[PDB]
Amino acid sequence: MSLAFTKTRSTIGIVAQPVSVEVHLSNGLPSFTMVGLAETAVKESKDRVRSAIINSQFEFPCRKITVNLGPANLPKTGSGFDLPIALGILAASEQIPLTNLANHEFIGELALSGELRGVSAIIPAVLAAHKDNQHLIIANANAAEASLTGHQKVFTANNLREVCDYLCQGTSLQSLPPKPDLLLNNYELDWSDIKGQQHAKNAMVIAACGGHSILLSGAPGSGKTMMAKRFSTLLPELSETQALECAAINSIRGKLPDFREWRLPPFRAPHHTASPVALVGGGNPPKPGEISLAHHGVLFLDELPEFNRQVLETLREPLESGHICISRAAAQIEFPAKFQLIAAMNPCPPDRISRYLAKLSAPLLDRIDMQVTIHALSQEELIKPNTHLEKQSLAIREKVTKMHEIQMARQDSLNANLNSKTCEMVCELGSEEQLFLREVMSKLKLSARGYHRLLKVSRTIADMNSSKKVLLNHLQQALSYKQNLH
Amino acid sequence: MSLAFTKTRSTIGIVAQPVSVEVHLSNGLPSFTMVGLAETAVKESKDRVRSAIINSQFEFPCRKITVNLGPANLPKTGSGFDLPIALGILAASEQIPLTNLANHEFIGELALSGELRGVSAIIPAVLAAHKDNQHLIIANANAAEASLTGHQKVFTANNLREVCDYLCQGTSLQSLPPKPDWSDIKGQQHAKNAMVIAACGGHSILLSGAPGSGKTMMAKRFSTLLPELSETQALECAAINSIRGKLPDFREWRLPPFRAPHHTASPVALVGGGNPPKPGEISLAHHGVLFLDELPEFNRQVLETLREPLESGHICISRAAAQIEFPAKFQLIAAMNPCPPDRISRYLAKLSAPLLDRIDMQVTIHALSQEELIKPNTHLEKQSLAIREKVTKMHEIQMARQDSLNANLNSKTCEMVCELGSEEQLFLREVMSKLKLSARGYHRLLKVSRTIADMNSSKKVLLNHLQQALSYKQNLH
Amino acid sequence: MSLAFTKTRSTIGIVAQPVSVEVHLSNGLPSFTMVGLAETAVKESKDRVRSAIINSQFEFPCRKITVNLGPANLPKTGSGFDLPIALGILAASEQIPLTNLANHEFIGELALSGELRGVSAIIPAVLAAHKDNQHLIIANANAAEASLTGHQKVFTANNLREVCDYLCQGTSLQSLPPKPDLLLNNYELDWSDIKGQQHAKNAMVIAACGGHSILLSGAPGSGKTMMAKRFSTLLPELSETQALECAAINSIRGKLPDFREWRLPPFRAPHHTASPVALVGGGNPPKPGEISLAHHGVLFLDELPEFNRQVLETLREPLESGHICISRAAAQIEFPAKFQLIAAMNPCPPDRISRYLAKLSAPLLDRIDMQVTIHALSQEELIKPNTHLEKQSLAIREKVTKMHEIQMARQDSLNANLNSKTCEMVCELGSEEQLFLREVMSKLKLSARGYHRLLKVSRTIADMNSSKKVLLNHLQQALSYKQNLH
Amino acid sequence: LPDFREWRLPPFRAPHHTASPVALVGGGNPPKPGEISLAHHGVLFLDELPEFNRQVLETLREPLESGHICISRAAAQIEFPAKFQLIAAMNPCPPDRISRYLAKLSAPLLDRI
Ligand SMILES: Nc1ncnc2c1ncn2[C@@H]1O[C@H](COP(=O)(O)OP(=O)(O)NP(=O)(O)O)[C@@H](O)[C@H]1O
Repeated sequence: MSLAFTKTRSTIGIVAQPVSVEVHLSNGLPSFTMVGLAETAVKESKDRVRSAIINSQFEFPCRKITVNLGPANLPKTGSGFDLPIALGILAASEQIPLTNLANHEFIGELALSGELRGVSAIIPAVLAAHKDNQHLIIANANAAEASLTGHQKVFTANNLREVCDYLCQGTSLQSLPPKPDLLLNNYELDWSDIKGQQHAKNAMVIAACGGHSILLSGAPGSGKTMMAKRFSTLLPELSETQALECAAINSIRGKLPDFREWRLPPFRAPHHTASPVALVGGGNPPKPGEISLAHHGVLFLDELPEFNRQVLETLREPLESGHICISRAAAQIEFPAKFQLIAAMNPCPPDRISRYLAKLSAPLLDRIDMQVTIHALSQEELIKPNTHLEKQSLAIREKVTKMHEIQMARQDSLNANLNSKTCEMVCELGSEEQLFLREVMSKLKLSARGYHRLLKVSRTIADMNSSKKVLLNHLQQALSYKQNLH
Repeated sequence: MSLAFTKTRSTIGIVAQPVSVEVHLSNGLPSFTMVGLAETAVKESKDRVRSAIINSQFEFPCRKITVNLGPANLPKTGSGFDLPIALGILAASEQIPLTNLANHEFIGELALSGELRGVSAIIPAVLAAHKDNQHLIIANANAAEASLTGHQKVFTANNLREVCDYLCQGTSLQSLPPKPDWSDIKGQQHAKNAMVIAACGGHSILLSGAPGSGKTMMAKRFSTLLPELSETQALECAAINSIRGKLPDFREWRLPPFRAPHHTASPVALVGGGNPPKPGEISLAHHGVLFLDELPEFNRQVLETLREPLESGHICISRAAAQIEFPAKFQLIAAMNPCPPDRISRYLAKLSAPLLDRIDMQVTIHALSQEELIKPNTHLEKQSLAIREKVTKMHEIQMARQDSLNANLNSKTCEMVCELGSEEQLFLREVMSKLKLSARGYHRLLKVSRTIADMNSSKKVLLNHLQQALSYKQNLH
Repeated sequence: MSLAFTKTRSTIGIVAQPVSVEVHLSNGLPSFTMVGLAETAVKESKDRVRSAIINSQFEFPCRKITVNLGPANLPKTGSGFDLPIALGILAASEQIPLTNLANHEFIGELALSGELRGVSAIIPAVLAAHKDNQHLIIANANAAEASLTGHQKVFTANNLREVCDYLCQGTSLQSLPPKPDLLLNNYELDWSDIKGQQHAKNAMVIAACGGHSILLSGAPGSGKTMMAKRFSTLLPELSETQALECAAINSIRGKLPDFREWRLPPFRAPHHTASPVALVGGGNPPKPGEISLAHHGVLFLDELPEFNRQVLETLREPLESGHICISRAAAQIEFPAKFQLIAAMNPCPPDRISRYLAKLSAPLLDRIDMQVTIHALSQEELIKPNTHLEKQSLAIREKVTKMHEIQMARQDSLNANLNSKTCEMVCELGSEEQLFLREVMSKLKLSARGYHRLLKVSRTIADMNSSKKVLLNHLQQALSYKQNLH
Repeated sequence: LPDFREWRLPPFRAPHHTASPVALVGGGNPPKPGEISLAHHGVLFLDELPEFNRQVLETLREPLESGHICISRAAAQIEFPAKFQLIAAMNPCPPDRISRYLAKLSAPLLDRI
């Protein structure tokens, strides 16, 4: 009397639902029955698994094989269930040490020969396996795709016999390949570049250290895009989970989604024309928009006012929710879309000014926390090279990490996501600072949101100098990052 | 003799219809036949049940097994029938004494090892079992979801052998494990003043004003003004939640739900549900608050359907051969924009049908002045609790007068309760001369006046109360 | 060992995905259990292969047979699997030396006499076999269709016994037909048919030069569809890299009589009623829509306002990327649709004008680059006959080839495919040009997208004028092709 | 059956203008009496008459005159009694737009009112 239990994943989409494979060997006539809403693609696993076991010089039981793909309420649309089933059968026949199986998760499609074949949609599987801290074994054909995850806890095999010998004799199998070291280091940006615009640089630094969204404004060719691409270097390095989640969102796009290196916080910048289906959602099938590839990264609304107002209105959903459900029909998918927003606008040179600025999305413009002006450096100043830049990016990055730790000490929310109650409770806002606020806002006719965003920015620059309490100088300097338009 | 009975439950919508699985062992060549309308997930239970019985060291009968899970006309879809069928087979073979399972219900799907596995959407079955005064044995994995009832007799087990020993020798199963703001809105004055009596009287309210001025903030705050849900109401809310497969919060099941649907307004997601039906956004707000953010942006059709449950408390939806109620009692809140001519005329023409006209109350929000915006939160004295006590006593007196709130008063009842003495009648005609309110406008004015009259703890309505009530009217312009 | 492999090709859409046929012999009771998603083979091929093997005097195995058709997640429908399965069975029974199959593909269906029959849709298999550098053996009847590819290493046997002899004895089996030649002669249509429409002709020619999308407007009967019908002859001749792709796309629908016009670009002009499924994508196993036939070619859409809005919404994806990636929610098919788009419309017949203009698709108009108003011919111009027979179409085609060759000697895209930044750095645009362009943009409310479109048209016309840089004269000339609607 | 006390009171029905032809009249695949049939021996109320679609109003003629509706599944024909009394409501709105608005009213249902 014996039975075996084996674990695998069904990749119905971004999520990887855990699935338990169970085999029981009755002493009845040698049938092979499958339960658990097995589709045709998997209900036909019988003969292929049988031949794979036979052709690997194992013994196929002459007994009533019963297979259960739990849970029974969800259909098994995947195809990689074959290797878990074969391993379960071999374990039930006591040809394998059952003790080792408890810690391992298996995915694999086997040809009739017993050699493995690579299934599709493996990135969500490895993400889920890592989050569950399970040793994952997959077909060698998917090692190239698995490599971009940067794991050290995933193993690949060429044939079922190799998996059996790793289980028994500990052959350790072929691990996934080396690091993608074939790249240009420092992302060719690092920091300490951009010779001019000192004020814009430290404004960007404080925005990065916090979580504030910042809108750039200036003349063409003076800045914007350069600072935007440089910003990605200041954000702290992604943990394993964030990198794997970015890989999962990239993977559903199909193919090898992009061999543009990895593990850095993604920068996305859709063109202002684009489309509502490409920026957000997936339309008829479940796909993530560019808003979602920016998850744990930066979304750059390059030339903001040319965007469609409806898309900008939609953008307000996940920026606060953290995900944007796509209620297409009869079902929906989450697709997390939390990102550090950055925007760029051109002031242009009468009625024309209002007629142009009327296209600005007021709800999104009000949500954007920071604004700074970019001056042109003129053709005369660009001739002189960088002249001893003395790269210092690591200090600023560690400052970012320490600042985020300081935020987490109070609450998980960064200063940009603070509500009014928590914001007011955090800034001690002494008597003199209160009088200063009343004076300056008597001077400047701000609204409620303008007042609260000012408080949040002031608190951020207060944390810039390790001050438990805000001071008048902090608010005075933070005041320079507001007063939209003219 | 070789016949057995076992009660269980099947879920279709909110109601957990009773199901009697019946096992008869014949004497012919062994076979496993199942009868009664069953989705293939149910007729696939043969192998799971056989393996579970075998691996639990019982004896699987070598006889004709006929399983009837009646009634025959009701289709069975749930995966939970594995445990009832296993217990029926064990009882029919007399391995388990029959008398022990008389007043019990079994729910759970079986893995091959005989371990019980958690099924989805269990809570309605728990409620039905409690109502029918039956013991309910469930898989251990469902203990977390069933924990939001505090009920006894809900003993849960990990594997089949535990249940077998419990029935045979009485070994105790595991009991179910025990259970684990209005502030700010600076200086808004009139808006919160109106919203307080709106909560008191269950009235629907429409807020007008510029966006980004506290409308959503106050709407979210409105949730804690309502009283805590009773035990039955909280249980029903947990039941409707359990259909969509989540109960991750705790500490909050007693508070009324709050939902803010998006203006995209996909019909099948906002209301009702396709396939085996699922609760919509409207039904998730049961006993709670439904906030129609940006009312004019909604399409006509969804709100036209929504008018019916607003007046009836339920939204009937049906497949070809079914009929589902899906209770949807909720409180309505909506928002609109005053606009800065023909453009404003078409804007107000584009409003969402005569659903706005039967909204009970309306209030115009004005932007905060700067000085109250300065005022630090040194005025943080609690205010939610006292207003909740007011509201609780208010529902108490309103229910004592009649079995409904002032919002749900029928035509004759409101005129019978709102006495409107000669002094008040002498006034109403002059404002019916300054204005041209419809019959329903007059009636909702009367309901609001009655609510305010209660607010002053008055047995009768007075002229001052009607004058105060008149301010919270005059929808649009 | 009772194991054999046999590679082959199957196609959905244009791509001919590789498929590995696997045959395993077992000692159990005689049966033919085919596995892998098969719609016709699973129930028809297992019968034909038996008779084909028997009647060719081979020994059919008196043993259990399991046949695995490659990737299990990919549904397969081509009938030509009979020959691969038969050869797999023969190799598994060691009546054929399995070592010789290492570098070959097989395609064809077997009659009961062992004779091969011509399979449908052979061309994509030939293309895939060549690019994979694989010897391809096909039915004799398919020689005429495969011949247009002209590739070596292709053999067309008559019967299974001939293939067995070639594998065992290496006899020269069959060379390909002797490469039918085109010797292109147009002999039809020609640009000379367009009497009197000087402006429309020059606009049409420079639109061909720049690959721009062009919209025709004006009174009916001015020659709208005639312009489109004659446009195709001005495009450059398709190379084999393009001609083979177009032939593969066309063969998917049915028949292929192109031969002499086989290298000319194709032209489609669907009527506005149509149906979305026939015009784009298709049911059944995926079939190509009316859009995909215009690949590498031209698509004409007269009566644009009368199209149902679904078509005009969906056309954005292929018009941008050259592919549609249509999906059935089970799989997605790329279905390339690289084309040049020509539109035609009547500019309105009161608020009826407002409704008529509102029914226009802005997302399609947004990248409609060229617009020209065509009047009805004048009477005195209509009096004159043709009076000359110079076939100027060839000269215009030569001009188009020259312009496209120079553009490809520049960056890898034509003016039409240039983005904003590439369009910026391509054109010199001295100070006088910039200031005059700013002045004209002040005089009429063109957007930045219209600004870039005008710059693209100006670059095209300047290149046509043999000018090294864009001048103010070229901007003045290009301005006439704008001001859509009154 | 909410019955035994109020059953003898003649039925009342008020279908919404959205509804569905298959549920308002007859029933798909397994036959089931439509919402028109429930008003039998009672009153059927049609608020906002013009907003109904043409096909349903065309089919309304058959039960009004014959007292019954026959639904055909092409395998057999099934009769559902539909003798009822009809009450309708409509309203004009602010020009010749009034003329085209009233033109939407179904001609052969209106003359049977
Ligand atoms: N009276 C007030 N007291 C305190 N904070 C307020 C008040 N009015 C507005 N706010 C602030 O305004 C923000 C929320 O405004 P609110 O308009 O309710 O949300 P919203 O998302 O902007 N609704 P919408 O305009 O549709 O986007 C929060 O930062 C609140 O702190």
